[PDB]
Amino acid sequence: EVQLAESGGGLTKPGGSLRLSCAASGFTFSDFYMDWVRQTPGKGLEWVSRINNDGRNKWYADSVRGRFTVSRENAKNTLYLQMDSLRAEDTAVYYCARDRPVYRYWSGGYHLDPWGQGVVVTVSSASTKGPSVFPLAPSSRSTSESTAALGCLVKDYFPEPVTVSWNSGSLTSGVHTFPAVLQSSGLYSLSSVVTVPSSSLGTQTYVCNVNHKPSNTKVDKRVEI
Amino acid sequence: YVVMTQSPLSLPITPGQPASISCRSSQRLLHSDGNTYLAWYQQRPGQPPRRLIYEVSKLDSGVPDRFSGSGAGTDFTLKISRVEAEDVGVYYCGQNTYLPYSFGQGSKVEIKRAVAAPSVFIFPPSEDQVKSGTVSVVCLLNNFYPREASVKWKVDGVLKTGNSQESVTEQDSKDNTYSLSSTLTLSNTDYQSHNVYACEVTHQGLSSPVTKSFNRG
Repeated sequence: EVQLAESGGGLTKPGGSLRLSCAASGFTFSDFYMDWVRQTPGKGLEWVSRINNDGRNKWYADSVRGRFTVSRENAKNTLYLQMDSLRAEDTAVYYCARDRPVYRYWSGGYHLDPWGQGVVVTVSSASTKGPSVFPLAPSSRSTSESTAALGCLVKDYFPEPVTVSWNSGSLTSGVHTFPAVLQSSGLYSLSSVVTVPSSSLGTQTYVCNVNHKPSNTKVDKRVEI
Repeated sequence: YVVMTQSPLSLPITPGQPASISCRSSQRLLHSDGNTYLAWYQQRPGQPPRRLIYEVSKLDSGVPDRFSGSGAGTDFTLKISRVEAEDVGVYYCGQNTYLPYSFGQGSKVEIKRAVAAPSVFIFPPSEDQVKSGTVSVVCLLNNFYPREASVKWKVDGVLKTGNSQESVTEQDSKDNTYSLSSTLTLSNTDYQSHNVYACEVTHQGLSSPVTKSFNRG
């Protein structure tokens, strides 16, 4: 029930501005310090900012001070990160996390727990581009091989991320969604596959649901033989 | 800045065995208030870090009892009593005694299981793709162990280099296997140039190479 729900990711040009949101529920938000933490494949986890429970006191990492500002609206249970003068190097997944609790007569320990789900911030002069989705279909061949594979190729999009589900998240067993690969064109591609019994092709329908929030696109592709 | 260093960045592990991860800080982590604010987190692909241990040895609510933490000063260790399938992932230590908060580089746990040969599948391009610019042929290697695997593309019986890319999942949490995709991307005209497309797979679990193929059309 303790939840942190992040929003506001996406693509911006270098020098631009973006505003992240972190909506809290399941606890008294005004009782806790909060933090922002970011993550890249290169530098790992990097703490970004901290704010105390009433929003009076704020702290920043050296790398973002003077460009990012943290704030909160306790009446709306919402934490914010205002990112100005964005740099190529600010590209990362951004998380919010709950920190120190404050009591009537003292304050508790320091924490990062729980964390929000994460939003991707990409800083780039390249333009958004939605994905081309193509079915990955078997053929009528492997009758006596009992399991069949099928999937969706999610091709030539930018930026990250796309999320792929199958049959609206009802089909999860055997699903493998691969990490995206950056192409020489500067666009991304990935596949999502799943294995099902051969006693299903023509018996039931399989649709991959591709969400690409940055371009504002949701694609559904039924995969057939 | 307090630097946090972990070891060993990778750990192969037999199920049911115990495992230990170390974390060293460049500065004592005792806080003015008497606590030592060193935490341990577990991260799975596509998810935020999940805290397991806080204040060196306190277990978070709902954390399996086989996780434990120890240490003091500048030396700390996470321990698993008996590793289970779901313990694969990347583990981080972090400190909250000093700003800026800082984290170790991460230690990836991999769980050795019984060798499993890949199920191989080849997917001919959907008719849709041809009338784009490029055409993508996908070869799938499903649910194998260990991770090392070799994929060769053959076009009309001739090896093809330089137009394929691989992508690999992380070790699965439930069955502890990997999967891999190899995608061959050709121009529209080139894909027309040839008739037969095959991917040949080599793996320790395969007594001979496995080849999957299709005829264009």
